[PDB]
Amino acid sequence: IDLGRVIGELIDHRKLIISITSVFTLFAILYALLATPIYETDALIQIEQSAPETALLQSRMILGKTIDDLNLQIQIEQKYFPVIGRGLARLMGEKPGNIDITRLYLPDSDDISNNTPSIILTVKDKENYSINSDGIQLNGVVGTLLNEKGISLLVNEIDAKPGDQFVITQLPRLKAISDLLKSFSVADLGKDTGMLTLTLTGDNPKRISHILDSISQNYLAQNIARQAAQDAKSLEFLNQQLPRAVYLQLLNRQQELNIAKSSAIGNVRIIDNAVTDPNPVRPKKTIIIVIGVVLGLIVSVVLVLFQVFLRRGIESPEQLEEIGINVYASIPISEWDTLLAVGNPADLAVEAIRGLRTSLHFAMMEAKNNVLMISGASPSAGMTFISSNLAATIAITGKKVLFIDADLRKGYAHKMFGHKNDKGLSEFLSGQAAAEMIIDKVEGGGFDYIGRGQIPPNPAELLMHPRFEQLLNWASQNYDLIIIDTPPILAVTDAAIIGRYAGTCLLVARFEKNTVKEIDVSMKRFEQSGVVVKGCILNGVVKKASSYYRYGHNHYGYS
Amino acid sequence: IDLGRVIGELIDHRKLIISITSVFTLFAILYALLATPIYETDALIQIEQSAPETALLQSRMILGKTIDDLNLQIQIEQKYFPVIGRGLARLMGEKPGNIDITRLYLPDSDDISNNTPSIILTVKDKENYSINSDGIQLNGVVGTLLNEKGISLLVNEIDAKPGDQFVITQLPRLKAISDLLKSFSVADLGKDTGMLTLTLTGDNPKRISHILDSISQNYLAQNIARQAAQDAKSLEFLNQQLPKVRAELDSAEDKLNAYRKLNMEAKSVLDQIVNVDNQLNELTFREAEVSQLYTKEHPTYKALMEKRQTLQEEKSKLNKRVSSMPSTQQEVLRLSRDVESGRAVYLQLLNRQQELNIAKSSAIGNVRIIDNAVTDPNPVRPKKTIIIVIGVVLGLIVSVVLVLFQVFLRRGIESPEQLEEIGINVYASIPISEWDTLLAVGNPADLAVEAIRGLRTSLHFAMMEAKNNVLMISGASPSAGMTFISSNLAATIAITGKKVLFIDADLRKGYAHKMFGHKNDKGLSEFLSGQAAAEMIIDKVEGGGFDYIGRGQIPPNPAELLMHPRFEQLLNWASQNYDLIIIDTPPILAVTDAAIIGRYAGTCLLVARFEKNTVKEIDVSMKRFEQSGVVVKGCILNGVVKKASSYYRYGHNHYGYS
Ligand SMILES: Nc1ncnc2c1ncn2[C@@H]1O[C@H](COP(=O)(O)OP(=O)(O)O)[C@@H](O)[C@H]1O
Ligand SMILES: Nc1ncnc2c1ncn2[C@@H]1O[C@H](COP(=O)(O)OP(=O)(O)O)[C@@H](O)[C@H]1O
Ligand SMILES: [Mg+2]
Ligand SMILES: [Mg+2]
Repeated sequence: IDLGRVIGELIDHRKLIISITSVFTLFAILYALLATPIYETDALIQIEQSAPETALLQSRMILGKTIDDLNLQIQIEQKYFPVIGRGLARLMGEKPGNIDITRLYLPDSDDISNNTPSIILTVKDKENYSINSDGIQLNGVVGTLLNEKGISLLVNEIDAKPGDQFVITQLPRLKAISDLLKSFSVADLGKDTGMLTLTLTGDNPKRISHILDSISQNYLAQNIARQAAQDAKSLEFLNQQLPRAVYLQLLNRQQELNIAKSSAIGNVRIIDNAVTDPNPVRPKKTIIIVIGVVLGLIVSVVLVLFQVFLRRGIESPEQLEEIGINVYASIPISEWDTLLAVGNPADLAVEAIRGLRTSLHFAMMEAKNNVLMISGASPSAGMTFISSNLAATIAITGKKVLFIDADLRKGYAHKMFGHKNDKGLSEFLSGQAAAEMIIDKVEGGGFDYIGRGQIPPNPAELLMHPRFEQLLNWASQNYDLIIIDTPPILAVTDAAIIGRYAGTCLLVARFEKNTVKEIDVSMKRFEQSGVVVKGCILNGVVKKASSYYRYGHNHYGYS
Repeated sequence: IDLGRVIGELIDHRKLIISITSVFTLFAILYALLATPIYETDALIQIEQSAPETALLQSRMILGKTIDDLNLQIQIEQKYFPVIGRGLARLMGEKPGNIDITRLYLPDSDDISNNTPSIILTVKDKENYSINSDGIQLNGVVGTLLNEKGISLLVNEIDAKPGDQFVITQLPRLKAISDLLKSFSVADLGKDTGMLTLTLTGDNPKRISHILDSISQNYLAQNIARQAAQDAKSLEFLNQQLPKVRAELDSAEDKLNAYRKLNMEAKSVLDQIVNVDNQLNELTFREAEVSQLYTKEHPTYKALMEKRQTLQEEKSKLNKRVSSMPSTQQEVLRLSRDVESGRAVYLQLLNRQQELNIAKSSAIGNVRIIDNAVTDPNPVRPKKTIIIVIGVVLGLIVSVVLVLFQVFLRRGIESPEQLEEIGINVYASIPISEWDTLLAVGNPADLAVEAIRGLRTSLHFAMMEAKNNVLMISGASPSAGMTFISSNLAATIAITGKKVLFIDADLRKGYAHKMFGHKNDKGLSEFLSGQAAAEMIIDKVEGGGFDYIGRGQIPPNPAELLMHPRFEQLLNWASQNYDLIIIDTPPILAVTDAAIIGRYAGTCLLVARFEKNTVKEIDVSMKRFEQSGVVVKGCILNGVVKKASSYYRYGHNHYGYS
């Protein structure tokens, strides 16, 4: 392998690479435009340590106080049925509706798994709404409280368009604490300084800043409470100790303790209250799209290498000529039940077949007779295509040509020539016909033909009859060329039975399907049975860039 | 080897790989969905160090206090008879029942091995239940205690459906402490700070949180009792009664020694009373501590009074049992009661003194519980996804190593190229025919019969310029295909209008007459042994078109018969009346009949099985033939199957065309 080979393989497989890469980048683009944006807010706290403060911020005490204060155990999600409804709704420019709830109490089913009771609220207008838990429909109004069916509910300031639905859950307090704690982080930023960077990420730009403000204020109040606890305890002790100079001294001490208790500035300071960065931190569109593109490229490349390394078929006549097999032609694909050599005589395939005719006219001299047998290794290789078209192109040069279809199993020559299906080759071989009633005329051809007739039950045993050699000996005296079409040789043995009476034999090898070892096996099986193969004919050739950077063009158009 | 070879081997062995991987992933999935989930709970404590506190929390002192407090030495396990009953019971949605026990005293068998006595409790209803220890059935009621056969038991609040069974064990105190300590861990989380992170894992989400709460509150109560005990008279109290209790213990020991210088019920009631007295003493200490540090209406204090009443009732029943026994028994029982009570109280006072003394040296201020224990509802074990991934990967690697072992241990023939390297002309390759009848007659359009027609065409060219018209088909190993090929080839040569004779010269295990329809009388043997004529041995195949000669009766000297000149006379006579004679023979590596016959055969062909025979085996067979004067013309591969590795090595080499 070298640069030319790999560039050729990439050029040939360009459709696969483009399709796969386009699919992966389309998926990446859809994900990057439908993922819910996640905003981030941060605050700065000053400590006058910072190792225990980090663990005291993230404790259930402070976070639980925040949860209780802000009613964060009532979870409201606007209802979009699919996994992409929310993303497209955001893309279409619709602002997301929201409602405010201050009291919720569900009947607390608390079954084995569903520990979070949930309801669905449908908005009818700016004031009224409907509620359904499990099909139980109720009606409610903003303002007036609801206590029905073991459900207590209060909704205020419904801000949405009618028809919207909201899933409302009262997730348990510990679940709310864990949810908040997962999205809340603290950093030290100096490894020694009293500076703490508080961070909170969430999908609502205002609510996350409110939550972080509440957390910071709760922490500050708690810290000043601990700082003033000692002075408050001392003041309480003095109050319990008060029963004249000692009395005035105790009064002064009590006043000083009052001052210290009230001031109580702790060793904690809020430098920056939380504000939300307006640019979402996730999803990161550029890195997502780059990952998609690169993943598509590497997947396409590995798939191309697998296909290249698993390819076994023939690529050029050089492979066959290495083994010692003379390739007499290379017939390309004709992209145009009719003979090609009559419908479109100016086709490229018919030009290649004319080249084959010219090669044969020199290869078939010094042959024991004028019989040519075209066989092959595998079915659907092009044996009948080549035989019929070659007979057509040899017939127009003013020579008499006979085309015998000795494929007594799946032959369709009579269909492709226009037929009188009676009295084919079989009826002659089995004795129920004469040599003169089997020969017919091609309409747009100029050569005779003998069809297969009716499919016999013993094809290979019929061709062993001496009637076949009698027919060939009679026809060799009335015609200039006889072309016998045969079944494959790796499938049945009819070809090697017929090849005893054929002066010249040629195999047809399909371009990508057959293999060099397969053709070698076919020629060895012919030569083992007493039939000497003159050569091969590659078929179904297509132009490929890798063949250019390895072999060359080997074909042109000239019109 | 290359990519084509390995891909072919993987495609050929795909059934094995898929089956093994499926078994491994099924086992992994069953384990991951049947394993008992393990939850984790944690607590946060503030300490005004923390290196000695970590070690003091995990000491048998604190943990033993918790074990005695929560009665963790009573182990209750619901009974699912198989090792997978629990998992499927949980999956089917059955809530696992539980029972509450506050008093359990088994007779303490205390044998060599079973140091943990156990009983089985079967629930009858919400109120009644049944107990069996060793087949002895008893009936008990929630509420009232049971004191029978030296067994004390108290169950409250049976929450299960009738028919359930529970194994109840009183495992020893050190075993309970070790079990709790194994799953309980303490960390500092800062390596310097005053925060302690307490962690406890277990399979019951509520019980582990309760246990961790008890541990944290016991630590906090220890330190606050320490700070209170500076002016408390308890230290001097114990310092005063300790010599007094020691003197009373010495007096009791001396009295026991003087009286000394074994009834089963006697010692049973004795140790039961000893345990009751220990429980009353430790309960008095616990009541004093709780009343000092808690309120009367607190549920713990009420539970303490309830346990006190229960234990006093048990003691009264024990005294009633004592009063009914002979005086000589109860005298020694009282002696042992005094001695054991004195010893146990002495040890308890030493433990109390040590607890106070260790407390007073504590240098930590007031402890501040920040986070009480809560249980994480998501189990921390088992980790399902990693288990399933490990199962998949293990299955894949096991399948791959078995595939390489099978590939590397393969020695049979793979393609006619292996035979043709050595110089052995392979004349055919007959595939497996998946369809006692001739194949060439029942199913003439079969693939194998097409291959045999190819072989017939090859032979028609190889058998010219042969000294006569006799063909002998032999082989290297038995059950390779000598008779299959010989009989079918005779069938396919007979239909071309030629006269064929088929002689079954396998006088040992031949079955040609069976497969053709037979007149078993007058086979080849009876001709050779002189008791038959050449015309009475020849038969007709029904659906064939050729004659045959069967083996006849099995002779005891087959190899010596074929040397008699009658055989050559028969062949010479038959060669003038027939167009082809096909002789079937036994293998050559097994017997020597083939090489005796092969002298009169113009052409000889070996049959080589596809995967079974080996190239060395066929080489040895041809050399053993040529050593005896028989020139083997060639070989015939048989039983060929299509494999991907052959394609990515050689190619297809066979097709269907119909
Ligand atoms: N170079 C070719 N260009 C276009 N069609 C071809 C070419 N070669 C073969 N074919 C077509 O593909 C089919 C298979 O070829 P055919 O010769 O008829 O089968 P077989 O070789 O088994 O007898 C036919 O329909 C044929 O027309
Ligand atoms: N290509 C084949 N396809 C299916 N069955 C076969 C094939 N070759 C042999 N057999 C069957 O396997 C068995 C062994 O073959 P056989 O010729 O009877 O053994 P031997 O060569 O030792 O006399 C027989 O039952 C035969 O029918
Ligand atoms: Mg054809
Ligand atoms: Mg046999």
